[PDB]
Amino acid sequence: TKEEAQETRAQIIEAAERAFYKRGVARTTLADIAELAGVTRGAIYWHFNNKAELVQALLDSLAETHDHLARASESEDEVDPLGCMRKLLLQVFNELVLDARTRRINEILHHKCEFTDDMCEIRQQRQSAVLDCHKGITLALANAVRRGQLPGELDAERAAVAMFAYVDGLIRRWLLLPDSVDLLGDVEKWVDTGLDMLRLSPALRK
Amino acid sequence: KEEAQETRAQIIEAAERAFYKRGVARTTLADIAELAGVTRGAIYWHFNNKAELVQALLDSLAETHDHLARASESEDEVDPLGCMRKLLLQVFNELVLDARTRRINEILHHKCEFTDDMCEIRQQRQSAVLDCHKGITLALANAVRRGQLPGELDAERAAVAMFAYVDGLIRRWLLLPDSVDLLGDVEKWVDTGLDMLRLSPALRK
Repeated sequence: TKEEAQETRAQIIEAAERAFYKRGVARTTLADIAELAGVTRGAIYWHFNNKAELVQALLDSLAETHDHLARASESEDEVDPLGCMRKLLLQVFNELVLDARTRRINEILHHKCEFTDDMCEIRQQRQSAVLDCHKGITLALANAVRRGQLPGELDAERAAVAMFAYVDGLIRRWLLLPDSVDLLGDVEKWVDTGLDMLRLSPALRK
Repeated sequence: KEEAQETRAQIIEAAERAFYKRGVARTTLADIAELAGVTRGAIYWHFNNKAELVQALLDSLAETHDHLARASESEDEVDPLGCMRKLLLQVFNELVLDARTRRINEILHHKCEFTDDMCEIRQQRQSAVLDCHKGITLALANAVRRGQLPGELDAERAAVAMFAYVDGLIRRWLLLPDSVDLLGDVEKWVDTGLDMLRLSPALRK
């Protein structure tokens, strides 16, 4: 009845994430996710071609929550684009630490999903995603410079890589050793340590 | 006889090729033995399970940097901060240049799952990071003492920040080599990371 297909998909997705978190992506099959989703076998192949399409869905969903701050950080009309970036990072960290779903998915993508020459689509998927994410980050920086919020001579793309790298690295750290990083208690410091890298670093300028 | 030393080297060498090509999850020791041209008896002599083999590749990264790391960790070293810079340049150089080191980092980052069906994997990376962390913090506490980093700089946090950034950049470079002239701009990349520690108000107490 249409709501069926929609809820069945979410039912697959939510079970892909249980399976993947437990067994890793490499040895979990579509068929195993279907049996776990309590979904008639053949169903899973209507909603997802391979396992990679299913991992990509998990990764795309991570973007939903942050679309608004992200899209604001990227709008030239935006008044406080570095202000939106800041609140974006805050939120990314808050969700990471607060949201079981979000954390599970990051743990899957960071620590439970091999890139194989076998399943080439996985790596490629990640590449395209990190590249999209990079375009986004570079824009917002470009906006923050234009508004006089970042150094005028900042290298927008290098500062983006720098920034993504520190955020991506911190997330992985916290996922591996949670109790070494008060990610939530000290968010502001963590977000600011990084934004501090972007507006105060001489290396990062041209 | 220490001919054990050669066959062991050919197992490890073969484990890199197989884990790299096929990932850890579905590569068996019997798979690696074949590739290594050794017997399953031999491989299982040297390695009880894959988790020891992976641990082997992991452990091997440290060797090259031992001197430069011990240097920055020495309270008696005058330029602890310059040792850490030179150590990071070295870390980045080896990654770009050394097929081996690249393949191993690639295996660790992109090709090796933490599955509690193999919990030693995760537990063994936790240990190397917590160790690596005490080594970074010492390098920092020292450099703060020699008037190289702020006096009020939260050392343990700086250390996490430093590590995240490096780890983050290495992983970005493996995923997308052509967006990080890791080797041509290494100094810039290393210094972007120092600048953060030395210049960033947020990292202070």
